Amino acid sequence: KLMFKTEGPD
Amino acid sequence: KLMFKTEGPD
Amino acid sequence: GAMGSMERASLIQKAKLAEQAERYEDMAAFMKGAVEKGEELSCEERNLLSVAYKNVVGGQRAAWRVLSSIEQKSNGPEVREYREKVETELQGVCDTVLGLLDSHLIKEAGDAESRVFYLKMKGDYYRYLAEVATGDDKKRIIDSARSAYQEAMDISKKEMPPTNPIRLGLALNFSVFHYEIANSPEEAISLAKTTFDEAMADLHTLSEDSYKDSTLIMQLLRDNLTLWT
Amino acid sequence: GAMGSMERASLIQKAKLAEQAERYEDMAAFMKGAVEKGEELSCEERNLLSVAYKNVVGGQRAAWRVLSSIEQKSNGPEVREYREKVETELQGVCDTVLGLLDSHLIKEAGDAESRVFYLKMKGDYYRYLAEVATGDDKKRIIDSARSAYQEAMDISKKEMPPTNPIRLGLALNFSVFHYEIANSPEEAISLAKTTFDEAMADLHTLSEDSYKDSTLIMQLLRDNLTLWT
Ligand SMILES: N=C(N)c1cc(-c2ccccc2)c(CC2CCNCC2)s1
Ligand SMILES: N=C(N)c1cc(-c2ccccc2)c(CC2CCNCC2)s1
Ligand SMILES: [Cl-]
Ligand SMILES: [Cl-]
Ligand SMILES: [Mg+2]
Ligand SMILES: [Mg+2]
Repeated sequence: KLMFKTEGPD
Repeated sequence: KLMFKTEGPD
Repeated sequence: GAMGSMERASLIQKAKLAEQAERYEDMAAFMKGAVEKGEELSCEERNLLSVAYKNVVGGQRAAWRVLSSIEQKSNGPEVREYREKVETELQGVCDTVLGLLDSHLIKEAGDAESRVFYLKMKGDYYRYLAEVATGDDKKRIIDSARSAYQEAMDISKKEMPPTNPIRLGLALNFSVFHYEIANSPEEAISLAKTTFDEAMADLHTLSEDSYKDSTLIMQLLRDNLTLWT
Repeated sequence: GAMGSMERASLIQKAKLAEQAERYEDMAAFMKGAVEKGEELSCEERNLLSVAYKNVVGGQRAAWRVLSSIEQKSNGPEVREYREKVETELQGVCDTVLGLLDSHLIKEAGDAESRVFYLKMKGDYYRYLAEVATGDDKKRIIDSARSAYQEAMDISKKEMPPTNPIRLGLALNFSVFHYEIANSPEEAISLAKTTFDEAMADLHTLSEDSYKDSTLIMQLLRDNLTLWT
């Protein structure tokens, strides 16, 4: 899955 | 800690 | 709970240790315990809470996606059983976090910086539920996220400058919600551009250190816009 | 245990899924369940068991070392309490694995490839206990590891060619035991050189695919020798 940038860590 | 190579995954 | 007998400050100390050890389940357990002492959290304490659970739910989400993809490809019961097991654990964590926000972090948060932070978290953890929802509550889950995010946005716009990192991280997250959960990609793009441009115009007011914090999140907005346009 | 009601083959299927999802605690739980069905394991099944627990105990060891170092630096109770918590979990996992080997994997392993694999694991999990032992059983733990490793070595030398990856991984591990646990660095170096040189001289007998498996472990021996000499 192409995951978009969201706040904080992965 | 300097860890030496041991078999299998980390 | 299990952390009832340990001192609030000792729980916070140990959350910090756990973070350094990359023991994110322990981190989350300790911060849950801290929350349940019933006192409001400081800025640093809010961050520790969020980082812990973010790390926990991150492992679950990644594992879910691996399993879900294998399941999609296969279309006996094991693949679905195991995907259901991981999903139920993920749902459990989200439920736990939502539980903490409702009992009683949000209702005691009056400051913009606390309130917006918690409502963003609410939107985020409903968003995580939405990513794995296929049932007759899917729509309500989505609306819970939307509602949490929007209340946060309204407060952030009235009460924080356009470069405020909390406001910026909220807008980033709400834009991805729009793009990916609400199937509103034009809204996503519009929010991300507006947010970036208003931040840009306010940077001149910041110290070098505030400048670095703001631009880091602004770059995340830019990264998504590049993918989207 | 909790896996009692699930089919052996379903447990193996799900261990493989867990591995792909990087869910190593689930992986280990499933393979424990498979072991407790009471049948011997295939080569692939042995590998799944080892990889699972190796991944689990790897996170614990890394976390232990972070905490232990902080504890060493500090010299209230929280640092030691939390290091003790992680240590006790680590000890629990090692104990669980040793439990499986004793009940009853080792006693039913007759083939060199199975027997040596399990006895190496025994030496490894006592070695993990040794890394965190400070008490009056430290010496016995160390001797348990030494004893397991040596029985494995004797079998491997009589029953396997010098390039056998199992034999090679045993010698690597036993050499690090010598260097680091037994405080025998000359023995470590001697074993690693002898092992490397005998493997080197046997490579000509191998297929391209066996060649790659052997040389990969040989390079690990080389890496340690470079650090040690
Ligand atoms: N333990 C953690 N991961 C974090 C702790 C804190 C924090 C530390 C002191 C006061 C308030 C907050 C974080 C916020 C960042 C934001 C960017 N600049 C400085 C720190 S994150
Ligand atoms: N699930 C895993 N991580 C593993 C599975 C197996 C295995 C797969 C088939 C038959 C026997 C063993 C491993 C051994 C390696 C050794 C190097 N070459 C091939 C595989 S590892
Ligand atoms: Cl399952
Ligand atoms: Cl503790
Ligand atoms: Mg358009
Ligand atoms: Mg010498």
